[PDB]
Amino acid sequence: KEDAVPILPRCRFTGSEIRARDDALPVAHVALAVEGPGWADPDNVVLHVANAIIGRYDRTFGGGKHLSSRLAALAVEHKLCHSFQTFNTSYSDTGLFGFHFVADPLSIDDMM
Amino acid sequence: GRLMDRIRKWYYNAAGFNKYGLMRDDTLYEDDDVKEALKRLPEDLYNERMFRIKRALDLSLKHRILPKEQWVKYEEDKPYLEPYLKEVIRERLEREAWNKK
Amino acid sequence: AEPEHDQRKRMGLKMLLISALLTSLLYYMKRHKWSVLKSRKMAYRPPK
Amino acid sequence: ALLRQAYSALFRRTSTFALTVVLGAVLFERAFDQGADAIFEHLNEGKLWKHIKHKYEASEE
Ligand SMILES: CCCCCCCCO[C@@H]1O[C@H](CO)[C@@H](O)[C@H](O)[C@H]1O
Repeated sequence: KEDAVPILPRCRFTGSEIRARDDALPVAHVALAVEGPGWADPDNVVLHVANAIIGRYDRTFGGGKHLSSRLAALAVEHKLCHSFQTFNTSYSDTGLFGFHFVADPLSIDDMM
Repeated sequence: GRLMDRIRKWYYNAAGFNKYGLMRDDTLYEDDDVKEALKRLPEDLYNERMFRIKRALDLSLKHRILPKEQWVKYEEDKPYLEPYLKEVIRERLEREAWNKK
Repeated sequence: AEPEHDQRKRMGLKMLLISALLTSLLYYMKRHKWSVLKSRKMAYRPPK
Repeated sequence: ALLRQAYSALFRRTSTFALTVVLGAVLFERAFDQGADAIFEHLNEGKLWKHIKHKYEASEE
């Protein structure tokens, strides 16, 4: 028993949402994600490549409107958000593949 | 004797907004006076009202009501706005009266 | 008075079946979409 | 599992979904009409011209 590495019970993923609203907060945060494959899977290499295409942004990227990332460009051209990031968080048997952005209350919809 | 009180408490239950967990003042039609009063409510009272109302709209869409235990009881209904509203109206009538003179 | 009599009823039959089928189908779809709001749960969490 | 097969083959790609509706309609019509007419006539045995037609259809004068 002592030298056997325990296998954890699998965690079920659920398409769903949680909305914590506080209009008193200056900017909104939003994160969206689908279930990832988990450490072992090779596809993670492709997912990471994919995340690189979309990439990330933040109001201090000097590249501005000429950034290669389309989402970054639009973000700049339309002042869509303060920042955004893609991610591929892995775990043993699962993971989260998504993105998170910070935007002003009135640009959330266009950003999304 | 306690007739007026028997009637009120009766109407209160007949109305039934207490089944949605709403306070009498939660059910007021928001005309101008009521809108001004609401702007004067302290933050906590305003957020409590907002949750109560949102909660009622959700029950309403679901076609459910709160469990009998959670119903607002006649004597525990807090007339949180009536005070502000009466003041708002007092001010209005003062100005109206004054602008005629 | 009404030569269409037979065709009218044959049509009525078709209208009913399709009506029964289509109505059920649409009922499910309305329900499906609304399920999101129907089962939705909320809570009031003030810094209290 | 048909549901999964259906999903993968028909309902996943919006293009195949439309194709399934069209081809689905074409087959539904052919079937649905035949059945309706069939039901209607059975419920009206010997009342329609289709039924009595033979009596004068090349068997008189
Ligand atoms: C709710 C939608 C109802 C639409 C029902 C469409 C059915 C009409 O079907 C009709 O049946 C008649 C009798 O066979 C035929 O003569 C007509 O050509 C045909 O169009």
